[PDB]
Amino acid sequence: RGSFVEMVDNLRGKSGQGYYVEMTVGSPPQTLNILVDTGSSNFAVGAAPHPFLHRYYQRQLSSTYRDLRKGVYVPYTQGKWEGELGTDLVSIPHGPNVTVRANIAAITESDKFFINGSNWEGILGLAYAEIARPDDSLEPFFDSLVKQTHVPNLFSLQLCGASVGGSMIIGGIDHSLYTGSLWYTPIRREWYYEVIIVRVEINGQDLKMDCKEYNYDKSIVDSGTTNLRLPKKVFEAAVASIKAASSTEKFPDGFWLGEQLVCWQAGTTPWNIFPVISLYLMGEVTNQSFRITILPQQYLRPVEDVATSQDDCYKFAISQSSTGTVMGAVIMEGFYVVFDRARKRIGFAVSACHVHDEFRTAAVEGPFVTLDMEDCGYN
Ligand SMILES: N#Cc1ccc(C(=O)Nc2ccc(F)c([C@]3(CF)C[C@@H](C(F)(F)F)OC(N)=N3)c2)nc1
Ligand code: NA
Ligand code: NA
Repeated sequence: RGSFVEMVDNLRGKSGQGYYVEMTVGSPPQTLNILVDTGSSNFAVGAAPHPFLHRYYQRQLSSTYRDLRKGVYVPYTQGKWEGELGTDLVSIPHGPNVTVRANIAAITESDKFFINGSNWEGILGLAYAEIARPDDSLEPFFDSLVKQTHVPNLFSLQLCGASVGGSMIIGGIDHSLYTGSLWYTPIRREWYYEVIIVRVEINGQDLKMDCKEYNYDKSIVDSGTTNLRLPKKVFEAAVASIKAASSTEKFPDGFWLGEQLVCWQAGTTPWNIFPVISLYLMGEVTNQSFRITILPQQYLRPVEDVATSQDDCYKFAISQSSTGTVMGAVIMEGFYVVFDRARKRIGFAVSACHVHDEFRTAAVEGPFVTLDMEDCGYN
Protein backbone atom coordinates (compact mmCIF):
# COMPACT_ATOMS: atom_id res chain seq x y z
CA ARG A 1 0.00 0.00 0.00
CA GLY A 2 1.21 3.66 -0.77
CA SER A 3 4.55 2.95 -2.61
CA PHE A 4 4.79 1.31 -6.05
CA VAL A 5 8.14 2.35 -7.47
CA GLU A 6 7.98 -0.20 -10.30
CA MET A 7 4.88 1.60 -11.71
CA VAL A 8 6.04 5.25 -11.40
CA ASP A 9 6.74 6.76 -14.87
CA ASN A 10 5.09 3.76 -16.70
CA LEU A 11 3.15 6.18 -19.06
CA ARG A 12 4.46 7.88 -22.16
CA GLY A 13 2.89 10.03 -24.88
CA LYS A 14 3.31 13.04 -27.20
CA SER A 15 1.25 16.26 -27.02
CA GLY A 16 -2.01 15.79 -28.75
CA GLN A 17 -1.81 11.99 -28.81
CA GLY A 18 -2.64 10.89 -25.26
CA TYR A 19 -1.01 8.66 -22.69
CA TYR A 20 -0.15 4.96 -23.23
CA VAL A 21 1.15 2.08 -21.13
CA GLU A 22 3.08 -0.98 -22.37
CA MET A 23 1.20 -4.24 -22.24
CA THR A 24 1.84 -7.75 -23.45
CA VAL A 25 -0.76 -10.06 -25.03
CA GLY A 26 -0.51 -13.76 -25.87
CA SER A 27 1.96 -16.60 -25.37
CA PRO A 28 4.74 -15.87 -26.07
CA PRO A 29 4.10 -12.28 -25.02
CA GLN A 30 3.58 -9.67 -27.80
CA THR A 31 4.47 -6.10 -26.58
CA LEU A 32 2.02 -3.37 -27.59
CA ASN A 33 1.61 0.25 -26.44
CA ILE A 34 -2.00 0.86 -25.31
CA LEU A 35 -3.81 4.17 -24.78
CA VAL A 36 -5.12 4.55 -21.20
CA ASP A 37 -8.82 5.46 -21.53
CA THR A 38 -11.11 5.89 -18.49
CA GLY A 39 -13.86 7.00 -20.94
CA SER A 40 -14.61 3.50 -22.48
CA SER A 41 -14.61 -0.12 -21.36
CA ASN A 42 -13.24 -2.32 -24.21
CA PHE A 43 -9.69 -3.53 -24.53
CA ALA A 44 -9.31 -3.24 -28.32
CA VAL A 45 -5.96 -3.61 -30.21
CA GLY A 46 -5.00 -3.27 -33.90
CA ALA A 47 -4.71 -6.86 -35.26
CA ALA A 48 -3.93 -6.10 -38.91
CA PRO A 49 -1.13 -4.18 -40.79
CA HIS A 50 -2.83 -0.73 -40.90
CA PRO A 51 -0.15 1.74 -42.19
CA PHE A 52 -0.29 4.01 -39.07
CA LEU A 53 0.60 1.04 -36.68
CA HIS A 54 4.10 0.27 -35.37
CA ARG A 55 3.02 -3.19 -34.04
CA TYR A 56 -0.29 -5.18 -34.05
CA TYR A 57 -1.58 -8.28 -32.31
CA GLN A 58 -0.93 -11.42 -34.45
CA ARG A 59 -3.36 -13.97 -32.91
CA GLN A 60 -1.74 -16.75 -35.03
CA LEU A 61 1.44 -16.45 -32.90
CA SER A 62 -0.31 -16.95 -29.58
CA SER A 63 -0.79 -20.46 -28.17
CA THR A 64 -3.23 -19.15 -25.54
CA TYR A 65 -5.65 -17.23 -27.82
CA ARG A 66 -9.29 -18.37 -27.62
CA ASP A 67 -11.77 -17.19 -30.21
CA LEU A 68 -15.23 -16.05 -29.02
CA ARG A 69 -16.69 -16.32 -32.58
CA LYS A 70 -18.37 -12.98 -32.26
CA GLY A 71 -17.74 -9.67 -34.10
CA VAL A 72 -18.25 -6.13 -32.79
CA TYR A 73 -18.81 -2.89 -34.79
CA VAL A 74 -18.13 0.25 -32.76
CA PRO A 75 -18.85 3.69 -34.18
CA TYR A 76 -18.06 6.91 -32.22
CA THR A 77 -18.93 10.56 -33.23
CA GLN A 78 -15.79 10.59 -35.15
CA GLY A 79 -14.06 7.33 -35.92
CA LYS A 80 -15.17 3.71 -35.88
CA TRP A 81 -13.54 0.34 -35.48
CA GLU A 82 -14.71 -3.25 -36.23
CA GLY A 83 -13.16 -6.32 -34.59
CA GLU A 84 -13.34 -9.99 -33.68
CA LEU A 85 -13.70 -10.85 -29.98
CA GLY A 86 -11.60 -13.50 -28.14
CA THR A 87 -9.62 -13.90 -24.87
CA ASP A 88 -5.89 -14.22 -24.21
CA LEU A 89 -3.29 -13.85 -21.44
CA VAL A 90 -2.45 -10.15 -20.74
CA SER A 91 0.26 -8.57 -18.49
CA ILE A 92 1.45 -5.05 -17.78
CA PRO A 93 5.21 -5.24 -17.59
CA HIS A 94 5.57 -1.99 -15.46
CA GLY A 95 2.50 -2.99 -13.41
CA PRO A 96 1.64 -5.75 -10.97
CA ASN A 97 3.52 -8.99 -11.34
CA VAL A 98 0.38 -10.92 -12.52
CA THR A 99 -1.04 -12.41 -15.78
CA VAL A 100 -4.75 -12.50 -16.54
CA ARG A 101 -7.12 -13.99 -19.08
CA ALA A 102 -8.93 -10.98 -20.55
CA ASN A 103 -11.29 -10.18 -23.36
CA ILE A 104 -9.64 -8.58 -26.38
CA ALA A 105 -11.25 -7.07 -29.50
CA ALA A 106 -8.82 -7.72 -32.40
CA ILE A 107 -9.45 -4.67 -34.55
CA THR A 108 -9.60 -5.74 -38.23
CA GLU A 109 -10.95 -2.48 -39.79
CA SER A 110 -10.89 1.17 -38.53
CA ASP A 111 -11.61 4.71 -39.80
CA LYS A 112 -10.32 7.93 -38.11
CA PHE A 113 -9.44 5.95 -35.04
CA PHE A 114 -5.60 5.45 -35.02
CA ILE A 115 -3.44 8.60 -35.13
CA ASN A 116 -0.81 8.83 -37.93
CA GLY A 117 2.45 9.37 -36.08
CA SER A 118 1.42 8.09 -32.62
CA ASN A 119 3.16 5.30 -30.83
CA TRP A 120 0.14 3.35 -29.54
CA GLU A 121 -1.84 0.65 -31.32
CA GLY A 122 -4.81 -0.15 -29.11
CA ILE A 123 -6.94 1.23 -26.24
CA LEU A 124 -7.37 0.01 -22.67
CA GLY A 125 -10.99 0.97 -21.65
CA LEU A 126 -10.91 1.25 -17.83
CA ALA A 127 -14.56 2.12 -17.26
CA TYR A 128 -17.38 -0.28 -16.36
CA ALA A 129 -19.20 -3.15 -18.13
CA GLU A 130 -22.39 -1.12 -18.61
CA ILE A 131 -20.81 0.75 -21.60
CA ALA A 132 -18.81 -2.19 -22.96
CA ARG A 133 -19.52 -3.15 -26.58
CA PRO A 134 -21.40 -5.09 -27.72
CA ASP A 135 -23.09 -5.37 -24.26
CA ASP A 136 -22.37 -5.64 -20.50
CA SER A 137 -21.61 -9.33 -20.61
CA LEU A 138 -18.15 -8.57 -22.14
CA GLU A 139 -16.20 -8.18 -18.90
CA PRO A 140 -13.73 -5.20 -19.07
CA PHE A 141 -10.02 -5.71 -18.45
CA PHE A 142 -9.86 -4.20 -14.98
CA ASP A 143 -12.79 -6.33 -13.79
CA SER A 144 -10.97 -9.49 -15.02
CA LEU A 145 -7.74 -8.33 -13.33
CA VAL A 146 -9.47 -7.86 -9.96
CA LYS A 147 -11.54 -11.16 -10.24
CA GLN A 148 -8.55 -13.23 -11.11
CA THR A 149 -5.81 -11.87 -8.81
CA HIS A 150 -5.32 -10.20 -5.42
CA VAL A 151 -4.81 -6.75 -7.00
CA PRO A 152 -6.98 -4.24 -4.99
CA ASN A 153 -9.95 -2.79 -6.89
CA LEU A 154 -8.53 0.70 -7.55
CA PHE A 155 -6.01 2.46 -9.81
CA SER A 156 -4.65 5.93 -9.93
CA LEU A 157 -3.44 8.19 -12.80
CA GLN A 158 -0.90 10.99 -12.73
CA LEU A 159 -0.89 12.58 -16.30
CA CYS A 160 2.08 14.97 -16.67
CA GLY A 161 1.51 17.32 -19.63
CA ALA A 162 4.02 19.01 -21.92
CA SER A 163 6.96 14.25 -24.85
CA VAL A 164 4.44 13.72 -22.01
CA GLY A 165 4.56 10.98 -19.39
CA GLY A 166 3.06 10.05 -16.05
CA SER A 167 2.11 7.04 -13.92
CA MET A 168 -0.73 4.59 -13.74
CA ILE A 169 -0.53 2.86 -10.34
CA ILE A 170 -2.52 -0.30 -10.60
CA GLY A 171 -4.00 -1.62 -7.27
CA GLY A 172 -2.98 1.35 -5.14
CA ILE A 173 -1.75 4.82 -4.64
CA ASP A 174 1.78 6.28 -4.50
CA HIS A 175 1.98 9.20 -2.08
CA SER A 176 5.05 10.63 -3.90
CA LEU A 177 2.86 11.55 -6.89
CA TYR A 178 0.82 14.28 -5.11
CA THR A 179 1.03 17.01 -2.48
CA GLY A 180 -1.52 17.99 0.20
CA SER A 181 -4.63 15.87 0.74
CA LEU A 182 -6.79 13.72 -1.53
CA TRP A 183 -10.47 14.86 -1.60
CA TYR A 184 -13.06 12.37 -2.83
CA THR A 185 -16.26 12.74 -4.95
CA PRO A 186 -18.79 9.87 -5.27
CA ILE A 187 -19.05 7.90 -8.49
CA ARG A 188 -22.73 8.58 -9.22
CA ARG A 189 -23.23 5.50 -11.28
CA GLU A 190 -20.82 2.77 -12.47
CA TRP A 191 -20.86 3.10 -16.29
CA TYR A 192 -18.58 5.98 -17.23
CA TYR A 193 -16.77 7.38 -14.15
CA GLU A 194 -19.66 9.77 -13.72
CA VAL A 195 -19.41 12.58 -11.04
CA ILE A 196 -21.51 15.61 -10.14
CA ILE A 197 -20.23 19.22 -10.43
CA VAL A 198 -22.01 21.52 -8.09
CA ARG A 199 -20.57 24.94 -8.82
CA VAL A 200 -18.27 26.57 -11.37
CA GLU A 201 -16.13 29.67 -10.98
CA ILE A 202 -13.88 31.68 -13.32
CA ASN A 203 -11.22 33.49 -11.33
CA GLY A 204 -13.31 33.01 -8.19
CA GLN A 205 -16.51 34.42 -9.81
CA ASP A 206 -19.39 31.99 -9.74
CA LEU A 207 -21.14 31.47 -13.09
CA LYS A 208 -24.42 31.15 -11.07
CA MET A 209 -26.13 28.72 -13.42
CA ASP A 210 -28.67 26.18 -12.19
CA CYS A 211 -26.14 23.42 -11.26
CA LYS A 212 -28.07 20.77 -13.23
CA GLU A 213 -26.80 22.59 -16.38
CA TYR A 214 -23.25 21.58 -15.30
CA ASN A 215 -24.14 17.89 -15.48
CA TYR A 216 -26.53 17.85 -18.48
CA ASP A 217 -26.86 14.95 -19.33
CA LYS A 218 -23.75 13.71 -17.25
CA SER A 219 -20.24 14.70 -16.21
CA ILE A 220 -17.39 12.19 -16.51
CA VAL A 221 -13.66 11.87 -15.90
CA ASP A 222 -12.06 10.72 -19.24
CA SER A 223 -8.32 10.26 -19.83
CA GLY A 224 -9.08 9.45 -23.53
CA THR A 225 -10.25 13.02 -24.36
CA THR A 226 -7.93 15.99 -24.41
CA ASN A 227 -10.29 18.90 -23.70
CA LEU A 228 -12.43 20.07 -20.83
CA ARG A 229 -15.71 19.75 -22.65
CA LEU A 230 -18.73 21.65 -21.19
CA PRO A 231 -22.51 21.44 -22.04
CA LYS A 232 -23.23 24.12 -24.61
CA LYS A 233 -25.11 26.49 -22.32
CA VAL A 234 -22.33 26.26 -19.70
CA PHE A 235 -19.66 26.64 -22.36
CA GLU A 236 -21.36 29.88 -23.53
CA ALA A 237 -21.36 31.37 -19.99
CA ALA A 238 -17.81 30.16 -19.23
CA VAL A 239 -16.33 31.62 -22.44
CA ALA A 240 -18.17 34.92 -21.93
CA SER A 241 -16.67 34.99 -18.47
CA ILE A 242 -13.10 33.96 -19.56
CA LYS A 243 -13.16 36.60 -22.42
CA ALA A 244 -14.11 39.24 -19.89
CA ALA A 245 -11.32 38.22 -17.42
CA SER A 246 -8.62 38.23 -20.23
CA SER A 247 -10.03 41.32 -21.97
CA THR A 248 -6.72 43.31 -21.79
CA GLU A 249 -5.82 41.28 -24.91
CA LYS A 250 -8.36 40.81 -27.77
CA PHE A 251 -8.39 37.47 -29.62
CA PRO A 252 -10.32 36.50 -32.75
CA ASP A 253 -13.75 34.87 -31.95
CA GLY A 254 -12.63 31.71 -33.85
CA PHE A 255 -9.90 31.29 -31.17
CA TRP A 256 -12.53 30.73 -28.41
CA LEU A 257 -14.31 28.18 -30.64
CA GLY A 258 -11.12 26.19 -31.16
CA GLU A 259 -11.30 27.10 -34.94
CA GLN A 260 -7.93 28.90 -34.95
CA LEU A 261 -4.69 28.97 -32.93
CA VAL A 262 -3.19 31.93 -31.16
CA CYS A 263 0.63 32.52 -31.19
CA TRP A 264 3.04 34.63 -29.18
CA GLN A 265 6.79 35.38 -29.62
CA ALA A 266 8.57 32.47 -27.80
CA GLY A 267 9.02 32.68 -23.97
CA THR A 268 6.42 35.52 -23.75
CA THR A 269 3.04 33.72 -23.20
CA PRO A 270 0.97 36.18 -21.08
CA TRP A 271 -0.27 33.39 -18.64
CA ASN A 272 -1.31 36.04 -16.13
CA ILE A 273 -4.04 37.62 -18.24
CA PHE A 274 -5.90 34.30 -18.38
CA PRO A 275 -8.14 33.30 -15.40
CA VAL A 276 -8.10 30.11 -13.32
CA ILE A 277 -11.07 27.70 -13.59
CA SER A 278 -12.60 25.98 -10.58
CA LEU A 279 -15.03 23.07 -10.53
CA TYR A 280 -16.64 22.26 -7.14
CA LEU A 281 -17.45 18.56 -6.95
CA MET A 282 -19.96 16.83 -4.69
CA GLY A 283 -18.12 15.68 -1.53
CA GLU A 284 -18.38 12.54 0.62
CA VAL A 285 -20.53 14.18 3.29
CA THR A 286 -24.08 15.66 3.02
CA ASN A 287 -23.90 19.39 2.14
CA GLN A 288 -20.09 19.23 1.78
CA SER A 289 -18.09 19.88 -1.41
CA PHE A 290 -14.48 20.57 -2.44
CA ARG A 291 -13.01 22.43 -5.34
CA ILE A 292 -10.39 21.73 -7.95
CA THR A 293 -8.75 24.64 -9.75
CA ILE A 294 -6.75 24.56 -12.99
CA LEU A 295 -4.58 27.11 -14.77
CA PRO A 296 -4.26 28.42 -18.34
CA GLN A 297 -1.20 26.13 -18.54
CA GLN A 298 -3.74 23.25 -18.60
CA TYR A 299 -6.41 24.69 -20.86
CA LEU A 300 -4.18 26.51 -23.46
CA ARG A 301 -2.51 23.53 -25.19
CA PRO A 302 0.83 23.96 -27.02
CA VAL A 303 0.65 23.06 -30.72
CA GLU A 304 4.25 22.53 -31.92
CA ASP A 305 3.51 20.87 -35.31
CA VAL A 306 2.48 24.17 -36.88
CA ALA A 307 4.73 23.92 -39.97
CA THR A 308 3.38 27.35 -41.20
CA SER A 309 4.69 29.33 -38.14
CA GLN A 310 7.90 30.25 -36.12
CA ASP A 311 6.29 31.24 -32.74
CA ASP A 312 4.66 29.48 -29.71
CA CYS A 313 1.10 28.58 -30.85
CA TYR A 314 -1.70 27.45 -28.56
CA LYS A 315 -5.14 25.97 -28.99
CA PHE A 316 -8.02 26.86 -26.59
CA ALA A 317 -8.96 23.49 -25.17
CA ILE A 318 -12.31 24.14 -23.41
CA SER A 319 -15.03 23.26 -25.91
CA GLN A 320 -18.78 22.83 -26.17
CA SER A 321 -20.33 19.39 -25.77
CA SER A 322 -23.67 17.70 -26.38
CA THR A 323 -22.73 14.71 -24.28
CA GLY A 324 -22.22 16.35 -20.86
CA THR A 325 -19.11 17.66 -19.19
CA VAL A 326 -15.95 15.70 -20.04
CA MET A 327 -13.08 16.24 -17.60
CA GLY A 328 -10.41 15.20 -20.13
CA ALA A 329 -6.62 15.64 -19.90
CA VAL A 330 -7.06 19.48 -19.45
CA ILE A 331 -8.47 18.71 -15.95
CA MET A 332 -6.48 15.50 -15.19
CA GLU A 333 -3.07 16.97 -15.89
CA GLY A 334 -3.53 19.29 -12.81
CA PHE A 335 -4.10 16.34 -10.44
CA TYR A 336 -3.33 12.95 -9.18
CA VAL A 337 -6.66 11.12 -9.76
CA VAL A 338 -7.56 8.04 -7.77
CA PHE A 339 -10.29 5.75 -9.30
CA ASP A 340 -11.29 4.13 -6.01
CA ARG A 341 -13.74 1.61 -7.55
CA ALA A 342 -13.89 -0.40 -4.29
CA ARG A 343 -15.47 2.56 -2.48
CA LYS A 344 -17.26 4.05 -5.60
CA ARG A 345 -15.47 7.36 -5.41
CA ILE A 346 -12.82 9.43 -7.26
CA GLY A 347 -10.03 11.22 -5.35
CA PHE A 348 -8.24 14.32 -6.50
CA ALA A 349 -5.04 15.82 -5.11
CA VAL A 350 -2.60 18.41 -6.54
CA SER A 351 -0.26 16.59 -8.87
CA ALA A 352 3.42 16.68 -7.95
CA CYS A 353 4.23 16.97 -11.75
CA HIS A 354 1.63 19.54 -12.92
CA VAL A 355 2.77 22.50 -15.13
CA HIS A 356 2.42 25.88 -13.38
CA ASP A 357 4.38 29.08 -12.72
CA GLU A 358 5.82 31.21 -9.89
CA PHE A 359 2.42 33.00 -9.23
CA ARG A 360 -0.24 30.28 -9.44
CA THR A 361 -0.62 26.53 -8.95
CA ALA A 362 -3.38 23.94 -9.49
CA ALA A 363 -5.28 23.43 -6.16
CA VAL A 364 -7.66 21.01 -4.41
CA GLU A 365 -9.36 22.75 -1.39
CA GLY A 366 -12.20 21.95 1.01
CA PRO A 367 -14.44 21.55 2.73
CA PHE A 368 -17.07 24.00 1.43
CA VAL A 369 -20.70 24.13 2.39
CA THR A 370 -22.92 23.50 -0.65
CA LEU A 371 -26.62 22.80 -0.33
CA ASP A 372 -29.01 20.94 -2.71
CA MET A 373 -26.11 19.16 -4.41
CA GLU A 374 -28.42 16.12 -5.22
CA ASP A 375 -30.50 18.44 -7.49
CA CYS A 376 -27.36 18.98 -9.64
CA GLY A 377 -27.60 15.46 -11.07
CA TYR A 378 -29.56 15.05 -14.32
CA ASN A 379 -31.99 12.07 -14.55
N1 LIG B 1 -4.46 14.20 -23.65
C1 LIG B 1 -4.92 13.49 -24.43
C2 LIG B 1 -5.50 12.62 -25.41
C3 LIG B 1 -5.19 12.82 -26.80
C4 LIG B 1 -5.69 11.93 -27.77
C5 LIG B 1 -6.56 10.91 -27.28
C6 LIG B 1 -7.20 9.98 -28.21
O1 LIG B 1 -6.86 9.94 -29.39
N2 LIG B 1 -8.23 9.24 -27.70
C7 LIG B 1 -9.08 8.34 -28.36
C8 LIG B 1 -8.89 7.98 -29.76
C9 LIG B 1 -9.88 7.19 -30.39
C10 LIG B 1 -10.99 6.81 -29.63
F1 LIG B 1 -11.98 6.10 -30.22
C11 LIG B 1 -11.21 7.22 -28.25
C12 LIG B 1 -12.43 6.72 -27.49
C13 LIG B 1 -12.41 5.16 -27.42
F2 LIG B 1 -13.61 4.73 -26.74
C14 LIG B 1 -13.79 7.37 -27.95
C15 LIG B 1 -13.71 8.85 -27.60
C16 LIG B 1 -15.06 9.53 -28.02
F3 LIG B 1 -16.09 8.94 -27.37
F4 LIG B 1 -14.94 10.80 -27.62
F5 LIG B 1 -15.12 9.42 -29.39
O2 LIG B 1 -13.55 9.00 -26.15
C17 LIG B 1 -12.86 8.09 -25.48
N3 LIG B 1 -12.70 8.41 -24.13
N4 LIG B 1 -12.31 7.06 -26.08
C18 LIG B 1 -10.22 7.97 -27.61
N5 LIG B 1 -6.80 10.75 -25.96
C19 LIG B 1 -6.35 11.61 -25.03
NA1 NA C 1 -9.34 -10.25 -6.31
NA1 NA D 1 2.08 13.31 -0.93
